[PDB]
Amino acid sequence: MVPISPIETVPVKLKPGMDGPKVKQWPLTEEKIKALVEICTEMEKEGKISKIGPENPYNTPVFAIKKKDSTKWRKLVDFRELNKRTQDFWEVQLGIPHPAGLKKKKSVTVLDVGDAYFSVPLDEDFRKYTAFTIPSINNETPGIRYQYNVLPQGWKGSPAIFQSSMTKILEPFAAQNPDIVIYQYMDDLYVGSDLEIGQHRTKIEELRQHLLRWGLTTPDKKHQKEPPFLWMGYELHPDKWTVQPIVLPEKDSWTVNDIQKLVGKLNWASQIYPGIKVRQLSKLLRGTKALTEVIPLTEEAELELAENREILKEPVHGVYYDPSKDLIAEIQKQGQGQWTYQIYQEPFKNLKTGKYARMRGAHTNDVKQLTEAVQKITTESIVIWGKTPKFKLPIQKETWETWWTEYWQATWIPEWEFVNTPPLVKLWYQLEKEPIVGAETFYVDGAANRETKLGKAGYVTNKGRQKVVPLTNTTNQKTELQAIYLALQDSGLEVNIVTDSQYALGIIQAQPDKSESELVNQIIEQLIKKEKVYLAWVPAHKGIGGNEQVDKLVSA
Amino acid sequence: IETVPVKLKPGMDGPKVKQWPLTEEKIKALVEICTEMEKEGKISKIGPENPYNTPVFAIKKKDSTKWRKLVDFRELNKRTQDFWEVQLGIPHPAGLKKKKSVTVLDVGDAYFSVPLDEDFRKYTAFTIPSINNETPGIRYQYNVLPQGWKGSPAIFQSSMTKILEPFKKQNPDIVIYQYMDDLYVGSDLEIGQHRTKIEELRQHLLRWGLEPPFLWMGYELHPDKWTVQPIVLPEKDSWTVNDIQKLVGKLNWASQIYPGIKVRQLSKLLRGTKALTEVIPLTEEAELELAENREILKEPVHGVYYDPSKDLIAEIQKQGQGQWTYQIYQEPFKNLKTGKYARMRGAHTNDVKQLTEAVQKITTESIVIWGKTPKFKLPIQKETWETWWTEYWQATWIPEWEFVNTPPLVKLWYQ
Ligand SMILES: Cc1cc(/C=C/C#N)cc(C)c1Nc1ccnc(Nc2ccc(C#N)cc2)n1
Ligand SMILES: OC1NC=Nc2cccc(F)c21
Ligand SMILES: [Mg+2]
Repeated sequence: MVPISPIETVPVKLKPGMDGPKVKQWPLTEEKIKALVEICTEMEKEGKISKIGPENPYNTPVFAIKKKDSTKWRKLVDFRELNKRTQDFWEVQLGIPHPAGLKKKKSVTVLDVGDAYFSVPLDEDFRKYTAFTIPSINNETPGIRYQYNVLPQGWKGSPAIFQSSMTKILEPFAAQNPDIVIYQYMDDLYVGSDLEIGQHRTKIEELRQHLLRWGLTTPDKKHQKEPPFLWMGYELHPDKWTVQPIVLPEKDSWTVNDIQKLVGKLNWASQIYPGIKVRQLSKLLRGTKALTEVIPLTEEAELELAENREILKEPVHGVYYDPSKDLIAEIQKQGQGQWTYQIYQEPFKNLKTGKYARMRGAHTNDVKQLTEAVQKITTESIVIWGKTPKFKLPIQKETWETWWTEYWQATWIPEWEFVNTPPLVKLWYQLEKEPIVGAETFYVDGAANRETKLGKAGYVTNKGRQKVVPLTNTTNQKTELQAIYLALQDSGLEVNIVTDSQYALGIIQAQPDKSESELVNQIIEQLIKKEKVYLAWVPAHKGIGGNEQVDKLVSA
Repeated sequence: IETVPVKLKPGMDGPKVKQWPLTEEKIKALVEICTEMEKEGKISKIGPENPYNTPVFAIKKKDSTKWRKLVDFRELNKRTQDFWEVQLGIPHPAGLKKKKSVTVLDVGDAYFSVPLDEDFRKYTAFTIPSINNETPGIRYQYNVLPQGWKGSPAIFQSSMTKILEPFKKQNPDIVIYQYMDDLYVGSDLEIGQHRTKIEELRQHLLRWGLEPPFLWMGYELHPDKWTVQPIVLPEKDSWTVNDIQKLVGKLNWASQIYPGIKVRQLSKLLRGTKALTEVIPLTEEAELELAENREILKEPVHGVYYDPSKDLIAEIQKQGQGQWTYQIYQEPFKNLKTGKYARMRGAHTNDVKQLTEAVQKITTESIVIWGKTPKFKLPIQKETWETWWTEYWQATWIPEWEFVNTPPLVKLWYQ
């Protein structure tokens, strides 16, 4: 025989203070017991389990399940209880590669490593916790007791320890063969290269020979799986990728559940189909989670769906990444807080696409949303490609400069250029830095009675213009905004406005262009029509002329 | 050479912090650094039975081209037992902030000479990610005191005091304070003298070492010249209604800090409903009230004391044109330090880089004055900061921060 290197065991512990499982074995039919005994005799012959004496106090239940449409039974050891008591492990598969970050490959071969799995020994000191019992025929002898010597299927640590054991075996091969890539998924190794097929097949044989150093055999009759690969919802081909087919159902009426499934499909599709939208369809899911409830589709939701069906009418593919080329990201505004983007290197050949939706919030504006979208694409790009794309944005350079130099927060967008494709992001209003000479001055105020919710809003001006409006079902905050609105309504194109409302100033200084408050929206529409507006704040109740008078008129 | 036993705080597991996305250049740098650290025995590969993690990235220190590994041990530092066994603490030197020059040395390479307690090492686990997660992240843990962990200066302290005895005895007027991986060395000598004493100091550590990659550097400060921002009111010959309104607003705000501030007589100038740009003559009663307020504002704030048991809070405002104001306090309206920057280096078209530099300068001031870092209230959206701050960071510590989403009215008063 040829010596083989052992696979180093991973030391394993139970969580602190916990003991192993002691779970009752269910009674089984005479038929199932005979099947399990034969199954375990074979597993024992292969070294996977060993019989144990009666001292071991642990137990996990075992079942026999009929493999459908076959007379062959299959064994199932139910490790749910041991798994609760087993330590946590490092899970390497948490982040999965995105196809758009892969590199084109001339050949990709698959190798079955299912047999290696059972060359992976279980830590000797943990094996006792894996004990199980085949019940005896008629319960007239002790059940046969076994424990595992290898990683059990269904045990919490088996995926992480198998992957870490295979990676350690593979590392020297990969390091010394930088002209291939190797990826492990389930019981398969995928090996890709750009070598001419003869050299590529040579590397495969060399890999098989490396694996034999650990006694790991791979099937000669080469794998049936060949490009294209169905993997994690994608189709991988040698020189392009896409999502597996996206089929939106026809339906006469839609359930909560149906709409959740539809939105999930659209979201999946949006990584390569440009322009997908889900706002109106997601609006239908607001608040409710009665999975069987039917929701009428708004007209707006029907148009969104129809637009999506059209996008999905024929296949679209992405290209893979060429590290020798820059990455470009282009963004478009779609409306209703929705943004879409494409990432490419050569014109018209996207690596991937995607979308971004406005964050929930009271007030917002397009520049902030565009900035957030940029920040999201940047981070996604670092994950996939390790670098920030150059951005093509629908905002003039002068608009951005005006925005960031005057905005109260620090803000930044990385290297970008203007793309003149409507709709353009613009600043809808900008407040003055100084009081306006020659513009009338409006001193505004409002107040409300907390119990009756009656209030007043109004203004007085240096020209003697005055207004007070009685309001019902209102609050101090609302009346303070109503007063500013009235001043904007009744003033000329240039106006100075004096308020004592810290609330209103906080809103306006955030520079919204759209709000959940219809009063804020009305204020914004008035601001857009002005040529100049200066908003001045003063402290309340301090004897400030103008302010004192209007406060008196509105608190009456 | 023998390990100090280290524990986490009671009822407290190890850190499990996600690794954030790294650029290709930072990954390649970390792979090269960690391959060498591993050869030198400072770190070792770990297996999947270690589920812990602390983020890592890489920086370039001020004025260098070589990458430095920076581990973000903020979570591990919170979870690590406090170190009072030999000393309740190193009473912070109040004289350090009084020296004419303070030079900051990166001495963290010395920590690598002390082994870390074998039972604690698992908690220092970190991962070098791969682009697109195409290969398994490279997993390591420390075998020696790590840079950036709060235990390292504590455990090394005995060794450091002994290394420095000859220099201290020979130069008794020098203040030497250690904070995490930094050594702060303050003198009142002429800078050419000063630089030479600093180099004298390096040699003691080069000597003891027998090479440290950033020990040769020196960050030069001058705290005796550090400026503050008292409250000042305008001096004008022509006051508009708007000017007086802004003055009354500022004085109202100041009256929360200073008791005896009055605005009655100033408010009285505005009687009526006047145009904002109209000029108003000050009455005598108003000029007197204003003068009295000016005099109040020349005095210190009452009842301001530092409590070492409370967090320091730092607030920053963007003022425009590269200017930034800030306040450090523990209780509202009781500022311990205020200040203002403008010299924002190589960042004229980048707000975030400027803010990141301000955060580092304020932290440095905080370390020098109180020996700990403040919690920042940053005027930036979380997602913007988190995407970019690591690109501009040059310090070997990292403070805590939160985000300000509503514009503060008080920015106006610090202008
Ligand atoms: C992540 C991954 C999944 C699969 C396979 C998963 C499964 N099933 C196969 C491989 C080889 C990889 N690894 C890498 C790494 C770098 N570039 C590539 N490019 C690449 C991969 C497959 C095809 C094809 N056809 C084309 C290019 N793959
Ligand atoms: O999440 C997914 N993963 C893979 N394929 C999909 C297909 C349709 C919807 C969907 F959510 C997914
Ligand atoms: Mg009022």
